[PDB]
Amino acid sequence: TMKVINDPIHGHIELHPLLVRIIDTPQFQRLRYIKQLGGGYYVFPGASHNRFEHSLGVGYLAGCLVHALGEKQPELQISERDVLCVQIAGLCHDLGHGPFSHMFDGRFIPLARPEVKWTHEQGSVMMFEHLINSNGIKPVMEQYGLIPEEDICFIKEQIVGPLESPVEDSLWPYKGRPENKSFLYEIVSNKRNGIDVDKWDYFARDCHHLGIQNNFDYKRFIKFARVCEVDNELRICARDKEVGNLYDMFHTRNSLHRRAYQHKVGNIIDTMITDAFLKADDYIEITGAGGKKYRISTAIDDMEAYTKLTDNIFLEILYSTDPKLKDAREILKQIEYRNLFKYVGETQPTGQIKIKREDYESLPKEVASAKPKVVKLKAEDFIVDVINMPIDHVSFYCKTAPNRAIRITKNQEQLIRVYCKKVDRKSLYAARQYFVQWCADRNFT
Amino acid sequence: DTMKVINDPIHGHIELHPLLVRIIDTPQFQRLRYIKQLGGGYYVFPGASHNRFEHSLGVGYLAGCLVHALGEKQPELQISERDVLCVQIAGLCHDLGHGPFSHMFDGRFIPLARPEVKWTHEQGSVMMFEHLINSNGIKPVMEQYGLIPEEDICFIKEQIVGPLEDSLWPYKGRPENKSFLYEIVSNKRNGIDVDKWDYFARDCHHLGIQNNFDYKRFIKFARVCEVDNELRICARDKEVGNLYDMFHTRNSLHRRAYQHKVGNIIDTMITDAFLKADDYIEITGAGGKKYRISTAIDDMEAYTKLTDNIFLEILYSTDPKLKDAREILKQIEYRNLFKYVGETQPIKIKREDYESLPKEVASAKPKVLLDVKLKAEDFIVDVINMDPIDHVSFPNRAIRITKNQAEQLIRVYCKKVDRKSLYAARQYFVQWCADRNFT
Amino acid sequence: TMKVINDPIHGHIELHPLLVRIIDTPQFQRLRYIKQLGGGYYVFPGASHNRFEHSLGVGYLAGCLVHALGEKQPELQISERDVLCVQIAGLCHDLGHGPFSHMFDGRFIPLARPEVKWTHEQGSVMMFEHLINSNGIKPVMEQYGLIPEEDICFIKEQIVGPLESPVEDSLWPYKGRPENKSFLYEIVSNKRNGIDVDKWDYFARDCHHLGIQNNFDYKRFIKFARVCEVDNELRICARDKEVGNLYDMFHTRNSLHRRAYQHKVGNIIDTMITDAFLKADDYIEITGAGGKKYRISTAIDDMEAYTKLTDNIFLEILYSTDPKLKDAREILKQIEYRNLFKYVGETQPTGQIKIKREDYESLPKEVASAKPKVVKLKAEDFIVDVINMPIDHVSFYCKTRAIRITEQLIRVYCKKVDRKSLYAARQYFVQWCADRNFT
Amino acid sequence: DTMKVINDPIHGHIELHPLLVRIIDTPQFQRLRYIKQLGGGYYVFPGASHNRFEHSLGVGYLAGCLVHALGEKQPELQISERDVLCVQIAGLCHDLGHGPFSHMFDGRFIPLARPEVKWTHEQGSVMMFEHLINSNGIKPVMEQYGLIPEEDICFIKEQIVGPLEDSLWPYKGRPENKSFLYEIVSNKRNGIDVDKWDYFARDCHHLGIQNNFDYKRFIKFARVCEVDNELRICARDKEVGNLYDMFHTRNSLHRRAYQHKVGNIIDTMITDAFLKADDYIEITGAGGKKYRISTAIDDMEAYTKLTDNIFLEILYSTDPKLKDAREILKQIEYRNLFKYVGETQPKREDYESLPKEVASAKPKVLKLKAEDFIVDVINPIDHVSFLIRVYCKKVDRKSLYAARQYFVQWCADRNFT
RNA sequence: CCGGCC
RNA sequence: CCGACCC
Ligand SMILES: [Fe+3]
Ligand SMILES: [Fe+3]
Repeated sequence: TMKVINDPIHGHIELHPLLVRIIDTPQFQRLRYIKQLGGGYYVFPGASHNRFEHSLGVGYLAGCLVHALGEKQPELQISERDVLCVQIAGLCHDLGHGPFSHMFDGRFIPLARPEVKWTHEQGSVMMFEHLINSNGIKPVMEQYGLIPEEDICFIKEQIVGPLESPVEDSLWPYKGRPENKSFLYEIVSNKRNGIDVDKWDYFARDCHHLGIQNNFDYKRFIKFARVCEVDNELRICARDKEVGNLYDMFHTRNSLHRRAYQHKVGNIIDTMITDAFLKADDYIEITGAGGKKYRISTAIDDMEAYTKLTDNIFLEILYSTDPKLKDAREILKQIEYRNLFKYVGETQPTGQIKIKREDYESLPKEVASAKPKVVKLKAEDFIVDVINMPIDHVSFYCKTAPNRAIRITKNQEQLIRVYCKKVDRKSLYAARQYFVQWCADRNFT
Repeated sequence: DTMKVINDPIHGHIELHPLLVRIIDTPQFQRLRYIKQLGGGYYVFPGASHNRFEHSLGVGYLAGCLVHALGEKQPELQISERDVLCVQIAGLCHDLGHGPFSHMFDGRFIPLARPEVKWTHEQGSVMMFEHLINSNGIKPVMEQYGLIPEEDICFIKEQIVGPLEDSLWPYKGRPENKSFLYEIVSNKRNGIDVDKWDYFARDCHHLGIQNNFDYKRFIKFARVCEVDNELRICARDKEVGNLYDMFHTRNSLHRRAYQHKVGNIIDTMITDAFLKADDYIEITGAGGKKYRISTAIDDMEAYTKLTDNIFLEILYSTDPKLKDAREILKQIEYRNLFKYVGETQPIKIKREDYESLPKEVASAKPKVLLDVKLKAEDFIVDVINMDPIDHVSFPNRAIRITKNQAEQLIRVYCKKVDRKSLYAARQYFVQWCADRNFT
Repeated sequence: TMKVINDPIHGHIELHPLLVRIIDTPQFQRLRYIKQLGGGYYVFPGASHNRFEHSLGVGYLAGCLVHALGEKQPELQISERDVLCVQIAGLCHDLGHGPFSHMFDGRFIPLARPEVKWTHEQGSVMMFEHLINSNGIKPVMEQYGLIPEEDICFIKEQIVGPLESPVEDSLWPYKGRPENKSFLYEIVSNKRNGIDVDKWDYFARDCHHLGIQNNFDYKRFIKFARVCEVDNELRICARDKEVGNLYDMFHTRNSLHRRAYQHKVGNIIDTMITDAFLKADDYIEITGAGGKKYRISTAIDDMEAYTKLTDNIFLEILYSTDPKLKDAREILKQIEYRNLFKYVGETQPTGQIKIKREDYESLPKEVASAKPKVVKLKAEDFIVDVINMPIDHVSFYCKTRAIRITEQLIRVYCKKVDRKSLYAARQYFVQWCADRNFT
Repeated sequence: DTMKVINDPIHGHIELHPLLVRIIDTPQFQRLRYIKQLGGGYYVFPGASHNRFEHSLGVGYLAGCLVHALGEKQPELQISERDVLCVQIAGLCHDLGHGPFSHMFDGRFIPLARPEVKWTHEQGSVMMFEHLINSNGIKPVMEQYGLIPEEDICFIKEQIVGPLEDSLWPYKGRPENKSFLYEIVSNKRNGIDVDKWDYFARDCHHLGIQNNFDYKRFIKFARVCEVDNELRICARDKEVGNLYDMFHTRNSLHRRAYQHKVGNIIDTMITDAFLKADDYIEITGAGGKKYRISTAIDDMEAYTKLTDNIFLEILYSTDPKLKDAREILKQIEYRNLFKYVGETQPKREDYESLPKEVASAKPKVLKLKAEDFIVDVINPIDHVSFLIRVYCKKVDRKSLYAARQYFVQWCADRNFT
């Protein structure tokens, strides 16, 4: 058979029934109610896109890029099973994300359970394993040509990376897929070369749903790629006559990152929503496997509970009558009545990074908030927003050149902000005083 | 204060006066953030996830632009501030009363569950606006900026709903001199209005429909003339071509919105699930009152807290009674969807006895001629009547030179998708069509 | 006075009365009858664009680029005296092109007068000087704030460069403007960075008239350009987020110069037109001032005669019944019946370049073409077309002072027979390759 | 031989049959390379430098595509390769009769020069095609590739102009059952043809105007049906908006380009130059006869060399007799043009003496008037789906108001207001 | 304004 | 595969 899904950004995205069966399942539709770009919802009016369009675009792009590379280089005779595994990994382009999208593994789960080491690529891999084990797809994976012993290892390594921690520079620590298909591990999720379909898809989707000028045209980049050996190792490389397209892509990436993903009021609302969701973690719970009340913070330990972790929790604070949920609803109401936290002051740290994960960030900030730097009163619960998170690409090899044409490498960490809302004018003066104190205190920022 | 500005993908920068901001900054208006215009179409159309907040902002912007263009083009209208504020407030209501899942709630859900209650979203918008004004103290601000609530609010409600009440000016908020301002946003007569234009533009932007319509030119070329006997806002320029392609795209995406096959079944399933879950989810009102799922329309204080979230309130529900109901929602998350048993074409139907339409369907589908078994309540019949181009186009008269040139499907989707029952369903559909009235 | 010109590429081109006075002269309408691609029209049916629109576009682009630099960087004191002066330099950057553009000085003049060195930039300078002295342009130059004694020298240096040859590396060899305006010599005629308005405009025009994809957009480059000091001097630099745009521009340049300016049949037709002019050089007289009869080749020595030397001469040979022009006319007729000189072979030797300009090129090629390279007989009527005519030199700003980040093709042509000519062409290509420094 | 391909900015690749190539690569067809499409409109639109050569190639391509699509779609019409080649040849040779500056030569010049002869450029196209066939030896090739000259040539000529001669099928090139092939290229009745599509597309390409009509879709949705009594080509699908946009494009092109005031003034000045230089320009025809500019239409040997070059051949002329003519050309060099004197609304040969009546009314208004009188009047629907301009020769600023008043008085007195 | 449709 | 070479 053959299914096809219409998406506005990548047009017609064609899928095969294994990919659909993984896709059209309860543990992916949860994404339909978690916005990919969360904190702009009350800042950028049009940025209401959900994870569905982002995942669809990533799947379409990965399929096109792996189908072009193999018709324009039919010397290795790759197998459909590998592409299916890569597509499964790609459909986890943002899968692990929970409420408020990237916040869940960005600023929610690490902030609430500081001792827990969890990342959303590993979470996506585990959720995919749960989907396989619950939805009964493995027998039909072996029926329709996939071997879990090697295909599952390949897909898991594509999704997460090096599963183990072997320390050997002159070795390939990836036994999931044989090196005769090494280039296949730079198509769906690559963090070193930077040629990944995810960035393309989410740049195009964010531009389409925000009305910003996106010039990049991935069709030419996909259509002009071949596998070439660079330095005793094989990498997928594009042609010389595309460097302007990738410059446009990089400028689109930077424009999207600096307009939205670090917006002032966007980050302020992100911080307020994240704090309100976090502070109610234990007493507004969902039930997982075995009926255990494994709360939102602890829901990372089980996938059955982790399924029901969506943006609804936000609303579940806004429309709740319980006395314990009072504070959350109150704060949300102050968000609705335009009593937002107005923000003033910014810095960037140069002294390596913080010691703790996020706990000590607030306490030192509150401490340094007060100082005798020449209004009245004083406070301690004032916010501290810490955001942590020229194409440097050498995959320009030419197909005609067997192992050359690198074009001489194409020729050539945290932002902290404050917010004071004591009074109409008193808050501005207090914010200036605190900005002075914190600046003189933030490790000589 | 002064103008605020909000960026939208459709109309770019939308500049609003302080009164419009005060209207926008309300819980009863920010509730619209979780109301998708295309609603259920999301489960079959990926990108159509826009919300009612931008739709309201866009309708307010379009109405302000229209009134400003009319004022600049025709100084003889003598536009004042009361008209501008009232028109903006009425414009920002282009879906104001819409509840959970918008047109699904009143087009298919509320009328199906309890046919005895009159539910139209314009009256709900009027009640919600009244609650907003009363709670938020809007009347003092309206006095503060010079507009008169006693007539502007009545005019806004009439524009939101229609006739205020002997075929002599049913609207009692404005005299006969402002005969064109009442069709800037709603325009129940002609069928082309700023609400439809703006939401067409936004739907085509977020759905992949190719919209060739340029609304700015139409706005810039508006003058007030006489059509038959009274004043009517007529398009000064000859935009017949543009509006031809406009109605083409309108039919394209209007019929795209009324989805077929998968979309219709998904919508019906969602509705039926809400109807089953009505008893197992409670909504709190004002004064401690608890109104059931369907009866929450009678109080605007409680209706302010009615958004799509009720959907989620079943998806996160654990009370045992809703169990079955929750499963039906699950039935659209996973791909085990039911197939539709056909469609047919036909006034004989109103807001009464529609809830028994499947029963008559059950009269023909079960126990059909030469048919054995396969009989149940599988009928989930859908009636979508709801509410060339044949455009009506409704300094000294005689210039309005007009140029030269129904029932929806009887769709009964079978709740049970059994493969064995497929042949029985085909036979039942043939018998039903050839028996009742249709083909 | 304020003129506006509609161009397909640049839209509305605004000009001021000095530019109009220069334009509406006999020595500019001469450009209107000279093909941009002389031998490209007999290959591309759309390439009928003339040098007139190209000059208009180049002048407009130069004016825009010098007008932006001074509004977004008002430290170099750019005045109305400078913008018009530049625009004039751009508008006359090709004023001296002869019949069939680059052919006239590319292959004709070296064949006709090998002892005289001629380039169409010198022709532009001489034609502009004649225009100034004859059309009374000095009074209106002085009327609109210009000093002809220095402005004419500045424009002439803009067209060609250093009028004199001073022996000093560390010197400013221009008498037009001091080094405080060095950037002004990087707008119309650039030899190092390759970013000049001339190339932009003629690339855009060739793309419009050849159906090629034009990715470069000069509007963004203009809007994001500033003057920056690189090596003790001022140079025009773009923004960092434009390197893809300039890569697209360079690839457009390469594609245009490998499709059209190196086209096989285009160059063959260029050679045929050149031969027809040569055979008719002695029998065609043009009369200037004083009745003096200057031939086609010698008309470069008088501008009054050189004005009336356009592409019409081609037709003036074709529609001629004079027996002495017979041979020339014959060749032109062979162009119409498409009896072109068939060509086989294209080699480039590694032994530097050709010694003479055009005379010794033909004779040695024909002579060496015959050898016992393992048909029969021999001939000497074989032409030899030798055409001579990567992003590091382009500098751009780094952020918001910033600095930069971190040749002879020879072809032949034999038109003997369908098979004999091919064999002889292969034999001659073998012989020339084995003889011309083991080419 | 083999199929040829020509690159055009409008239609991309244009594939031609070898017979079409043999027809094209002839002097009487390559003559179109030096005849401007818009003609005098070029001196008003610097980008409109396209010629009739690419227009003819494009019209041939469009007609071939349309006929091939009709043949493939509906086999009951029994369209063969002979019909396709004949339609293509009629497409390529539908404007061979155009003279210098295209429509100016017969719309403005011929009626003044020779009012006793009725001359339309379609007849010139027919005569030029006949001369092309006879001189270039096309008939052996037409016989070689399956065409039958005795009737195929008559069919092509009929497609160019129409009936050579009881209201019963006047055409004699093909039977009455193929009544739709006669309106693919010319289409005098319906008014939509490949010629109009191609020259609209090219005008919009070279003028900056927007082109909304996609001809490929219309071709792909074309079927032959019956409206009243006979077979007629029509758009089977409802491309009504596309056709309305095409007609809007037609109206815009006609209003802006073909009716520009300065364009008409340029045409009038070139026309006056030709009328003055008629007696003193000799063109060698066939048999050594010398045909004037006006009398070169009677012999195709002289008419082959009658192109826009004669313009330049007056501009650079040194004979004293041509002096006056050259001087009038000199005016365009300095943009000295006739000024506007007003507009008014109501055969070209009868209007040859028009200015005299203008001199009858402009003089002694409520000779200088005769001198300044340069009057050049130059004066969806039925589709199956699913003004006077007296250019003022005297450009005197003081006399401008008097000339305007005289023209107004003349118009408001004689027959108009 | 004689190469604008403001 | 001489008005193209890969649109
Ligand atoms: Fe140039
Ligand atoms: Fe024509």
